[PDB]
Amino acid sequence: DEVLGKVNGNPKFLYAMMEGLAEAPQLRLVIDREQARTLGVSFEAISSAL
Amino acid sequence: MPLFFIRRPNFAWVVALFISLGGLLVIPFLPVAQYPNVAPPQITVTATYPGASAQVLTDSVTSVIEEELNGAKNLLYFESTSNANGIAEITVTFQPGTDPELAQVDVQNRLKKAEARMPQAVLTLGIQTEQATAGFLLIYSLRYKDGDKNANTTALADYAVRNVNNEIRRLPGVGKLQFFDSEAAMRVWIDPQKLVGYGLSIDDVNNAIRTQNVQVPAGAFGSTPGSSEQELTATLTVKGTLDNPEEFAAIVLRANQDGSRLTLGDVARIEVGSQDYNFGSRQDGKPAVAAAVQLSPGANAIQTAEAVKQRLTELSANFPDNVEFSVPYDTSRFVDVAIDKVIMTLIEAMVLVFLVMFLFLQNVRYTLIPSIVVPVCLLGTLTFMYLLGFSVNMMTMFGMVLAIGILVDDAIVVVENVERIMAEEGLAPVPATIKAMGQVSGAIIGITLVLSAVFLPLAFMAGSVGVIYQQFSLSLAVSILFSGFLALTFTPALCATLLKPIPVGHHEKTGFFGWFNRKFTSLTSRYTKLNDKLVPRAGRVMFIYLGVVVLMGFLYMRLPESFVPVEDQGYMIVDIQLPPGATRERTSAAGGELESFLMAREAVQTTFLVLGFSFSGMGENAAIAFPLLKDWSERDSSQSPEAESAAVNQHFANLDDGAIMAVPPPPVEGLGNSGGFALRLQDRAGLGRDALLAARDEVLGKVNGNPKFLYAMMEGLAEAPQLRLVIDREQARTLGVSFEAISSALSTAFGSSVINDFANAGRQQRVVVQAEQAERMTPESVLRLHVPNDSGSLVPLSAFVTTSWEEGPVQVARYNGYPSIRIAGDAAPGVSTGEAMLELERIAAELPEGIGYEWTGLSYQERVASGQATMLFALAITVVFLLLVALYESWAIPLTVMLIVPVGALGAVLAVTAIGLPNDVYFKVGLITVIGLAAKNAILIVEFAKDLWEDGYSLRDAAVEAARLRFRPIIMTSMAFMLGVVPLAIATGAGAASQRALGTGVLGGMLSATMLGVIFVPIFFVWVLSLLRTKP
Amino acid sequence: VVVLMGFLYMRLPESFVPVEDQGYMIVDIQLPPGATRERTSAAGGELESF
Amino acid sequence: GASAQVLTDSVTSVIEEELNGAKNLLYFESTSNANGIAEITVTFQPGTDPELAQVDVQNRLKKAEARMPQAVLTLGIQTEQATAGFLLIYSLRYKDGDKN
Amino acid sequence: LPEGIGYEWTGLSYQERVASGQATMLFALAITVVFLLLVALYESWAIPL
Ligand SMILES: c1ccc2c(CN3CCNCC3)cccc2c1
Repeated sequence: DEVLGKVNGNPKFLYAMMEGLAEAPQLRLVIDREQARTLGVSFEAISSAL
Repeated sequence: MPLFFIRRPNFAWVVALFISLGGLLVIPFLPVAQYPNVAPPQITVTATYPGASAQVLTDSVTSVIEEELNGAKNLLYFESTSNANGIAEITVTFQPGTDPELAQVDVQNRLKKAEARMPQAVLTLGIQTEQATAGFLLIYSLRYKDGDKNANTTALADYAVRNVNNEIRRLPGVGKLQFFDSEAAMRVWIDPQKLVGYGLSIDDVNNAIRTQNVQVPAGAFGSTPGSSEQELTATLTVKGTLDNPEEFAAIVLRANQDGSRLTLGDVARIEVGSQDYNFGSRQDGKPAVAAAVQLSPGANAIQTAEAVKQRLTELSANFPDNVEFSVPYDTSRFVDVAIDKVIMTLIEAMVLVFLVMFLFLQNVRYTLIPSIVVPVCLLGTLTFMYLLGFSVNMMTMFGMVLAIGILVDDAIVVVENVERIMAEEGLAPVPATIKAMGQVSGAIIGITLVLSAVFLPLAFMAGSVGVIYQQFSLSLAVSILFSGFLALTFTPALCATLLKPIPVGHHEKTGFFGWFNRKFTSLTSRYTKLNDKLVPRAGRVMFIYLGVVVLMGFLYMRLPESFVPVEDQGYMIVDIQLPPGATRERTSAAGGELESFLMAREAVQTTFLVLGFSFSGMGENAAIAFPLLKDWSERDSSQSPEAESAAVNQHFANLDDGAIMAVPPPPVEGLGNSGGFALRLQDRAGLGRDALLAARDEVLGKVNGNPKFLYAMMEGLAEAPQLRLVIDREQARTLGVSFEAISSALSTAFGSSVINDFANAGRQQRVVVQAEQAERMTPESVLRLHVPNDSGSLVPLSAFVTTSWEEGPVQVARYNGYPSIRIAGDAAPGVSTGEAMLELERIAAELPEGIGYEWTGLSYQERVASGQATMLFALAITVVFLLLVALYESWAIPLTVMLIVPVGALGAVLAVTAIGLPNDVYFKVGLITVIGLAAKNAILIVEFAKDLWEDGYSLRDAAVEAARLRFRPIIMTSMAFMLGVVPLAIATGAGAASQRALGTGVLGGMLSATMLGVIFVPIFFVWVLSLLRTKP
Repeated sequence: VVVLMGFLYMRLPESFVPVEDQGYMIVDIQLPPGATRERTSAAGGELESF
Repeated sequence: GASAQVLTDSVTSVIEEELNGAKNLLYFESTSNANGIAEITVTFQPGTDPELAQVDVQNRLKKAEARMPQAVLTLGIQTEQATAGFLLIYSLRYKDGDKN
Repeated sequence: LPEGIGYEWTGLSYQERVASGQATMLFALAITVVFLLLVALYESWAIPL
């Protein structure tokens, strides 16, 4: 963003833009490994199922 | 053709300036290196089988790859060695001059064909093929300033891999970075006693690690094919792998419904450490790391070395303050010193030829011409050398320094002949040039062709000698080709242009110059009378000449042969081998004492020590040291590497823990681990390991007792006691114990098992599981291990395994597919290597039938060289004869001139025998260029002799006059070449052995070819034209 | 004349290769982060209609 | 189904790091997308035969193969020539223009 | 930019860089070679100038 602000505000170029995908919201899955294990759930089962 | 240029000087000027401009525009792409790829192209296979014995790895992995790599195009041989550390080494060697890329890809193709058979452990660890020998530019090292012993080399190695190695491998010119150490890895040090307490087996901990430390490709909700309604796809990014030891210690081994859990840390100590602990490196008593940087093909060395050093110093700014970098070894410093000295010799030889040029002609303008025509030839030499893809290495710089002499003669004779005509007839410069060049041009073409074809054959031979002679001879030949072209076209124009008229009759002179003119006139007249005195007695001079050729033969056959003189490379080899079964700590103590003593030696600037590696073989008992010597300028002869090696061997002769041996490095890199002879004792019939070792002691008894050899030792690891585990399979099974459980438990507890991938902040390293240091130090610890039965209890190992000791191979060596012993050594001082090879063949003939013997590397190439030299000489002689009969329109005149070369050979042989140097390659090429000069001399006499004797002069009068008017340039060029190559023979420092072997041989041979040739050649002329009764 | 030549030679903007009319164009369809394929298909539908 | 960062540090990182030092490299670009496709482009100096480039890159992918996940391996890694004299593109489409 | 952030050119920019680098001494070598051929042909220097 530093370089893009310094560039797009500079009239020496038509444009500058990330030829690349912008950051996106993600959904982290907080797996209590201990809780899942105590219920008898292997991490292998969760990983395979997901 | 020269007259064309005499009438049009600008044409010749432009052609010469053209070739010069080409030369100048070709240097910026010059490849430089120590030596060319003289060593054969070697590919080396590295297969890792953690915790597998030498024999297991031998018959499980390396045997299969060896089977697959047979019949590959361009094989020369292949060596394999399987060490107890679990690393297999297979070195496939090809004929020199074969492109290493094609060798590499073919070896990879055959490795793939083999890949289906190696165990899962090797495959998951990966098989690596690379190029063990190449232009390894340098080695750069990192070490701790404080010299703390407790320094964690793994943190240093991780810093080097993350920050340093990538930058250097990114640099231009470097074709491969060889990091010579391990990589970080979460270590899982399990305690089998805790596993016993918790009713857990090692497979349980492995499977917990395997399923709980796995990345999770969860995906993203709202993914294609998506509903026409939903519009918010997003990633699921589950965390699956573990980053730090704390997370790994939280791997749940067994959790109850109540809430109680068993985490990995409760049974194992978790830390980040080396993936592999086979090898350790030390630099000057401090734990250090190092990497081998190798030069890409067809690239400058000095520029690449400077780029690496500048990059590394720039990185040293971001370095941790406790760590410091240094570059102990650099192969570009030798080349920088070499070219800077050779340039100095070139300038100082130009000044010498200028000085004697002006001493003879006593006028600067006459002297100028060669000083301009010579570097033009040198620039053309560079352009053509680059065009064929040769490299600017020491051997081409000797091509330079001993070309300068044979090149300078063209200009010397041309300008000196034009002066002789200018003085004796006094014409204007142009018509005098016409006359002299008309006399000399056919002879000059004969020269150019005959020396072209005298070093053409030296370019035909194969082997490492093949490469040396290739470069050195072809540099010489291109030099003489352009020198002849200039003498035909450009230099005559130079005479027609730059020369100034002299007054008629101005032979009276003021000062010591007039003394010189008078004294040389007296010498020329005296020599004229001398010829007039011997030419009647030609049959009698036959007896002296035959004595000369017989003496040449006598000391030539009395001259010990050699491949290449050993050069002071500034480093030594010291081998650290302890008794069989030695732990790394004993080796570290031995290395500590060795490195301390090397500190006490002032001849050593820095000592680099390797633990676990030695050219004999890799193992815990084995280690190697590479002391670095100070620069030659800061050292004297008393601190030469050989003297320092003797000092160390005498010092550590009474070492109480193992053996320390100091061996000077082999002369040619990549042709072996030490100089001398390399012999593989095969068993072409399968007599068995014990029988092969029996033959080994047989041959070593028969050899070490023979005074023909300095020493001979098994370049390999001695047999070590082994602990065979007698597992009652039936008993273990009845208790409910599967063999799978025992095998898995042993492999994981003692051999360490790589479970899965540790995602260490972007690097995929491998979590390793191994038993605790205290729980695997003794044989009883093997018994204390437990394995699970079918009923869920844990069965101690000692319930069904009894340990019985026996003896086995810690290293197995195979050659061309058969089991072999690698025996190596050096001959006694003052004894030829060929005689030692013959003695070894004789002794090996006494071996029991079925035991084969095979030479390898240096010995094999010495063999092919000695084979090829003879018909090389023969082809050279027959071709020079044929060209001579072509040019001279006769047969008698060709034999007349060919009578000259024994005198040059005699001079070279007597000089080298007086100084005692062997019959190395450098002396051989010095001899051939001396022969070339003598042939040039002989033509320079005899073409004018023939010209006179076709003009009506009497045979004796024609010969004597020809010698009289060719005497001056003869001694002229002789003295120029003298003082041009005198620095070569007196050379000291880097590469000095090669330069001295040149200088002494060339100086002696050319000394005889002048002092004896100038007298004998007219005698030969009159004899041959008399006895054969030749007619004009 | 030679000075004039130099003066507008150094005043001449450099270029690699002039852009040729290749008969095709590039149009990029990038939606906000986390966009399902269906939104992109609707955008492409409107683009292709135009 | 592997995220951008997972594919980044699990597959494309290993191949990327291992292909360094290859003969005639001019640079190499890598991009890892959430779709689960890793994209690595290795560019060589013009005038080098792309047959030798292709074979060397395949030989290096071979050294990399030992580390990729089982999913990628069973699905397979593919190396080709993204830029070449692509003569044309030919297409098949439905006349009726049915969306379904 | 803050120290540690490196910049690099790729593809078209890299080629434009090397082209702009080579143009000058290419022109120079062309001029010197034509001069040399011209002095060869004309048996003079003044005529080549
Ligand atoms: C100092 C340190 C290493 C040196 C090497 C490396 N060696 C080959 C590869 N295996 C390790 C040993 C060769 C030659 C001179 C050296 C000098």
